[PDB]
Amino acid sequence: MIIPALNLIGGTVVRVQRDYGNDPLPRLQDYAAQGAGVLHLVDLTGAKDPAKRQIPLIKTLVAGVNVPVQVGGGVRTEEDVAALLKAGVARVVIGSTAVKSPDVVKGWFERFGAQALVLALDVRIDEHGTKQVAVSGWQENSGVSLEQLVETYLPVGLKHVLCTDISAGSNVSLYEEVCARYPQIAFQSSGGIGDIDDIAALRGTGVRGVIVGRALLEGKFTVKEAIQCWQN
Ligand SMILES: NC(=O)c1ncn([C@@H]2O[C@H](COP(=O)(O)O)[C@@H](O)[C@H]2O)c1/N=C/N[C@@H]1O[C@H](COP(=O)(O)O)[C@@H](O)[C@H]1O
Repeated sequence: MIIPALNLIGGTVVRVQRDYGNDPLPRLQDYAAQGAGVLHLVDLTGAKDPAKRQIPLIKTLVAGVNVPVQVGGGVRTEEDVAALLKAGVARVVIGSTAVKSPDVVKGWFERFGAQALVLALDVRIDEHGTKQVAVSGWQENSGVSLEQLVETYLPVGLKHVLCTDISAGSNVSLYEEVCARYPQIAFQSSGGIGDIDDIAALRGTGVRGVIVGRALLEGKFTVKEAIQCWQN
């Protein structure tokens, strides 16, 4: 599936910065109108300040579409997850916290269920060829590999994993490897999509979701054409 994405800062759509206007709902509705089944939102305001979590806006955007929306952005506490889900969010995307407190997040899986949580992994292939997990782009590796963290959450029923290469299209070999090793996990690719050929390159990798952000905002292609290429 194609997963259109938007980055939000105080109700503003931004390139990750560059402004794209403060009217995200018509964009999302048109995305869904072209056949999109899932949408993706990153709350950068809430990621910076937890008390600034754009819950009312998210609640409006969710109510404005007919498709499940997965939302992430500095999700730190069990209360953050509950608040987002209560706002109508389908799945909560968790990156940093899932790396720093695995035992706590594993408790979240037990309470909320694996259908409501998405494990986001920022991955850098280091000097040794290890798929290192990082909490952000401006910080060093954490000393934990993708395999270690994935197999840590498998006992609590891990299903959805968002994998971003932060070390030009998407890293095809990367996704081919991880999707084959963990066939019981629906992997989502993220970052790298520059044109329509980048989507075609991921068709046989085994990924179940392709997240596209910029390419849509810059008119490289439409969601419709993306889905057409994806379904071949
Ligand atoms: N400062 C940030 O930019 C940031 N901070 C966190 N995230 C993501 O949020 C999620 C949760 O992060 P935490 O706040 O829990 O650590 C993870 O997936 C992170 O990668 C961030 N990523 C934002 N942009 C995303 O990166 C990808 C780029 O795609 P492209 O346009 O097609 O090229 C898309 O998925 C975009 O939505």
